[PDB]
Amino acid sequence: SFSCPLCHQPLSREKNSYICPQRHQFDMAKEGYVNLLPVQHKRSRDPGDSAEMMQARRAFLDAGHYQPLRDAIVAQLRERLDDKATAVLDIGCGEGYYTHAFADALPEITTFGLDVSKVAIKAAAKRYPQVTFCVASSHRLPFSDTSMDAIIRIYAPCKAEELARVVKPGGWVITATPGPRHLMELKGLIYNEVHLHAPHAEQLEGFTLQQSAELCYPMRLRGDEAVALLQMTPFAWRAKPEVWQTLAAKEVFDCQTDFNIHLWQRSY
Amino acid sequence: SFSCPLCHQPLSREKNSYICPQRHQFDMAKEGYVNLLPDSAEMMQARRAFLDAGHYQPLRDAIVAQLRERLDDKATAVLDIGCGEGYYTHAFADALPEITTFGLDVSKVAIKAAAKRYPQVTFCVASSHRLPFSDTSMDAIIRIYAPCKAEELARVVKPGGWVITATPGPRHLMELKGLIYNEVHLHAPHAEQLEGFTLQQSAELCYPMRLRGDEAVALLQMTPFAWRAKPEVWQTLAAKEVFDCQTDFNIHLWQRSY
Ligand SMILES: C[S@+](CC[C@H](N)C(=O)[O-])C[C@H]1O[C@@H](n2cnc3c(N)ncnc32)[C@H](O)[C@@H]1O
Ligand SMILES: C[S@+](CC[C@H](N)C(=O)[O-])C[C@H]1O[C@@H](n2cnc3c(N)ncnc32)[C@H](O)[C@@H]1O
Ligand SMILES: [Zn+2]
Ligand SMILES: [Zn+2]
Repeated sequence: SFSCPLCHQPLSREKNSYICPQRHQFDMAKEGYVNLLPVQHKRSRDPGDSAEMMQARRAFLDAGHYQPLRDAIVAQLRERLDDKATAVLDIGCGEGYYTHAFADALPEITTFGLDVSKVAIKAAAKRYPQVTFCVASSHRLPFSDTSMDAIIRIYAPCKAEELARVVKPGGWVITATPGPRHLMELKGLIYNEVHLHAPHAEQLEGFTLQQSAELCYPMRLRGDEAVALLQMTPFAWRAKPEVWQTLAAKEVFDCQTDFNIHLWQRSY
Repeated sequence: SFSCPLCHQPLSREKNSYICPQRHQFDMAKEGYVNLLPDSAEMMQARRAFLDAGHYQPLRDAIVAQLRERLDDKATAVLDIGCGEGYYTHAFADALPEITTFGLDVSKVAIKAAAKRYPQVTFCVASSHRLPFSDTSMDAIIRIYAPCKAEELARVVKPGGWVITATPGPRHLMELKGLIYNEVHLHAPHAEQLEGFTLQQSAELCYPMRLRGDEAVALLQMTPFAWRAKPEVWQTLAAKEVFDCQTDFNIHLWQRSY
């Protein structure tokens, strides 16, 4: 039920191509995703998130350190969605560590994983068949209005209007971002005085906060795992050698995680 | 000296904004920079950390020379392309106290930082695609590692004006890329040419550096080949208390035909 990245009209499908009323065709890569981006802009980049690191976030998550969060969302959905659900969408579905679990937990429905990392989507789509992965910029969702029963937003940004447009009325939106104390001990190894900042409750014109939770728990990280984790965080470069030397030789590093989950309904 | 990102016409500077005979709105932010626009912050920051540690001071030093040496009493304007957060621009601005030093970049976060830190430089945010200035207004345009069609170069530059570019030479950061390369081959970068301009001087500037693990990491974060670096390579380099690598800077002094 995609929309045309270009004319924004329903994408009708023929075998393995998507075509819109005005003859815009998008083919499916051999793996199964649907590229939906332009032809040659900014694709050329300044990564940070290229194959190397994707394999990291991935390899890190495959240790399930974050599974609690997935479990939380999965159950969250297993509950709100009724038996009249057709499909859910996962904005920012990276290589789909989280999404494939949602799908495996919602068989009767179609699971979509949108992300903007071609390299990521490729990896996802190849590993997880139970998900229809599409590759595009979510500044304007690649879906027809009122087409989704729920949308999962795990730390990936999005506009309110698009939420209102794509989500059926009575539908859901589930968002999860880091909480104040998320990964303190780590930030504790590199900052002058660690400033945790108290997040203001946000709002989605069009929805209703039906539940707000917090999920905090401690992780016993091994040397590598820690460094690995430090490696994929905004501050990584403030870590002076000493930090990495110790953090890496550390038998067990202790770090707590604090995620902030939300759950709104698309008003009827 | 600006030029409408809209009607491509002159710009009236009235108090804290600019407009033309077109009701086209472009105002001045609280920091002093102007946005004529129709990476992250941790890096603009990590970059500035590295640049301020003074490892590219030589480069800034030499370019300043070029300027002090070529512009005369009649100079007035001097645009810097890709000015980022002002690390080099301002240095010029000082050196040239009689002319106006403009600094441009497409990075608000970065521009803003400089706008706020370097007051002796009129900064603005826009693309390098079409220079935000009127024809033949600049007396010199500095272009350290920035892209810019030679046409805009020629159009905005007063005749007999100058263009100073700075780009990586054959050996630039060898050792770095030597860390993330099976084969150590990266042959002769050739012919940067500027139609409409006549090369007046070419210089190379190579000197060794003694970087600290994090400095190396930040530098690699500024490098085009970074995306190739494996994790083990990032962790390792970061752990090294002292990493050694050379610099290879090519500098061209182009003069605008009369
Ligand atoms: C709210 S937490 C933040 C994690 C990290 N500790 C940090 O400081 O940014 C969820 C993170 O998991 C990652 N994520 C979400 N979906 C993913 C996917 N499908 N594959 C790989 N990573 C994913 C994102 O980088 C996101 O920031
Ligand atoms: C002189 S450095 C050479 C380092 C280069 N990244 C390398 O591969 O070794 C050139 C880089 O610095 C940027 N630059 C010049 N001035 C800057 C400023 N004031 N703030 C941020 N970046 C700046 C250029 O646009 C370019 O990306
Ligand atoms: Zn179309
Ligand atoms: Zn105009």
